[PDB]
Amino acid sequence: LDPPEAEVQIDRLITGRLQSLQTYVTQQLIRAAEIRASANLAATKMSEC
Amino acid sequence: NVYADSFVIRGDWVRQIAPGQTGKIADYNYKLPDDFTGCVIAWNSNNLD
Amino acid sequence: TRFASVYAWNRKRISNCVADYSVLYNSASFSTFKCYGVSPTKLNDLCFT
Repeated sequence: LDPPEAEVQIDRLITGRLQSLQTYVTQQLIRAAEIRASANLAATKMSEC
Repeated sequence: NVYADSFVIRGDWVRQIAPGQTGKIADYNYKLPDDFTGCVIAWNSNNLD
Repeated sequence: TRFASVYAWNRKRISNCVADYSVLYNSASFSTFKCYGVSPTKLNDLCFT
């Protein structure tokens, strides 16, 4: 395709790929919070046990 | 600025004076960009020439 | 010499060959040359089944 048509098809891929990446990052932030809580508990046990 | 471009065409090329077009006029004689801002005004002048 | 009626259109299979489409595109004879999914000036860079 030439630019006036190619850009339309590309726009759809950008929207989909950007949404997929945003979903991934959001999930990693939530999962990271769970790991942080576990690490904090592990650190507490190291000090107290 | 305002620019007024002017030329003579045959009735069957009228459709080519537009952005996003291809053809003998759109590609070799008079081309408008896809990001075109302006107005295309045309009339039948067979009662003059 | 003869084209078929629209109710009984003919089909020619093109295979085992080199397809140069610039001869038709630049050929000045047509009223319509409209491509869908492909660009009329990029056809020579394509391969087909």
